[PDB]
Amino acid sequence: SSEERKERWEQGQADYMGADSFDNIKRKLDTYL
Amino acid sequence: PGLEDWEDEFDLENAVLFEVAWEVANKVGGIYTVLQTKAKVTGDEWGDNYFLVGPYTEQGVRTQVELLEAPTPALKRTLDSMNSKGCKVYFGRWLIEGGPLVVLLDVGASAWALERWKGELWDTCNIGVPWYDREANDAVLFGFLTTWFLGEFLAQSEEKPHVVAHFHEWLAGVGLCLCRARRLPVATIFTTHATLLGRYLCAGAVDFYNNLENFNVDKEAGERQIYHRYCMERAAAHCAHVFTTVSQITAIEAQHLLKRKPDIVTPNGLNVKKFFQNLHAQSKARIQEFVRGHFYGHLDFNLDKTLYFFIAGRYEFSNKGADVFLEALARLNYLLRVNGSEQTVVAFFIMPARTNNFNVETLKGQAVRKQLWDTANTVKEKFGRKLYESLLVGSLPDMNKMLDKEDFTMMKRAIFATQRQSFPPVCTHNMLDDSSDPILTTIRRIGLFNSSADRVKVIFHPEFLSSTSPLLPVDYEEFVRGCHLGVFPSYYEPWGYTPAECTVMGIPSISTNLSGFGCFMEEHIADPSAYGIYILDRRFRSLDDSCSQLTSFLYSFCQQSRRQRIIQRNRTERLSDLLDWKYLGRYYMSARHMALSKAFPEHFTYEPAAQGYRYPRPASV
Repeated sequence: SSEERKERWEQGQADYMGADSFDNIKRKLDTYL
Repeated sequence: PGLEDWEDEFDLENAVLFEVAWEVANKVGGIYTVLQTKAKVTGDEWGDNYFLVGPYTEQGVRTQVELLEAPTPALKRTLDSMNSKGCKVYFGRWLIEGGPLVVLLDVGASAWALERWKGELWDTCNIGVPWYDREANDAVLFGFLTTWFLGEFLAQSEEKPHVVAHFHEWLAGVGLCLCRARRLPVATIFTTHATLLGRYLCAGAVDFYNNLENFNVDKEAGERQIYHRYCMERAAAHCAHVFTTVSQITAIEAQHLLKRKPDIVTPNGLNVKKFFQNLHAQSKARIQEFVRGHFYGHLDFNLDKTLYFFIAGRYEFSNKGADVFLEALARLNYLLRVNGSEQTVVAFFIMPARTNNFNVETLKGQAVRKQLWDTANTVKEKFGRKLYESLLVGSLPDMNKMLDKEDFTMMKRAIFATQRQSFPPVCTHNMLDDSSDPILTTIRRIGLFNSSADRVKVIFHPEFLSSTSPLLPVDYEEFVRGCHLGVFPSYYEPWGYTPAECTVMGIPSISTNLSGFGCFMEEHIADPSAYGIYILDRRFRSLDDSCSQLTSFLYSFCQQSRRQRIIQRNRTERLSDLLDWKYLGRYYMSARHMALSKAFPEHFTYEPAAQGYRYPRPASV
């Protein structure tokens, strides 16, 4: 997880249906907004 | 109404506008022209506090940017700093109408930071670009460089000005997200000129707009290996004080794909000074000479009753609606034949395609028209000299003796050149793949072979119009001005640049409510068809029913009198002011004011468009 998630992103499609979905991205972005 | 007086109550407070786009000083799309033509009004509103942030490219600086020294000590200091910190940042003046200052960031020069930046990106947005995506990695580099420049420009500025950063695609969206993550004081606009998913979803899916809510955007981007690009665009839209689209159709797509309704729509304006009836007459004469050459041996239709329709732009068969236009042209051919009309419709398809060369019949027909024109001119000058000589001696010409043996030899040679049995070619070029060409395939499927019975002739010109061209020595603008009706029944068109330019050139055009320009005109003109603007309904009609409506539009245009067509062209000429940045810069101004107020509510307060740019029923209809 975390770093392994980053490596999965780099190699190919991440878990866009799961953890790497845009829900987690939107949360980690809303923290900045 | 002017642009300087729009929202004049707003005081920018010596704010500085950084407009960030991958297309700044490098033409890689249509947004390059948007930025180029908008730079004039943006610099009028911001003076030299306006910076276009682009990627450095050797061609762009060679051709378009005069490298300069930063006018202010803050800019010079930040440039020197980040140039000493392993980046290669150029400053210059973009040699365009506005003369805007450009900060160009060599993304390649700073690729060393990629891994620490993209990892850093993953530490702030959970977005990780795959290595193989050159454009996504370049976007990450450009965004990190832009956020670096903004941070080091605010840091290295004693006054600490109010910075409005306006990013223009997902390529600048990374820098937008980093501006929000670092929390540095930047009022951020995100304009999306086309949703990234929209392209794939329109091209692949049978129906895309009516299924917008029924799309799993994460999954849909996932199957197409562009999940990171989609996430960058959606984070830019999410991490933006103001979110903007160039169109209301793009606004709908962004609502259902980027999960944010644009705070405002900023239609692509145009520098209308760059671009009607006498000029149209000359261009129509030139098109008529081309048609005379192309249909040599087959000029059995009245050319004064001939209408010139055209569809131009990129050769995207379904997105540009060339399929719908061809279906409607077949149906209109049937309508004009069964109704026994003497009207002829030559529909031009100016859609570039891989072509080997001009078709032999096309170039030969142009040569035949040139020969007949020269023969007629020579015989006409001989006849005119003889007639003037005869009238000078008080003698009435004896027409039998007027033409000599050499005149008859020249004219018989011309007539011999005229004979042809093959029908005029549908295409003016040699297609590398005639069998696989969608336009030619559709034309041969629907039965438009430029036969004498066909009231609709089709001329596919699979190449851009150029003056240097031998076949048509006319550039695109002049040819278009010579046409009667632009037809752009686009399915996917975030903004209609071709229909917008057609309208600015004063040519009645058919667009769609699926196109940004079509939606913009439909919402700015009470009766668009009165103004030469036919809005085909492609959202709420099937492709077959949209073809029927397009046939109705084409037929009603054909059934107008020359007086009605002139009135309609006068109205479309009037429409040009809607598409000027002098009006459409209002929306960019209001977006920037909105972003300033959102990011700095203490310093700026925004007071919420088309006033003075509404076109009700023409008084004369």
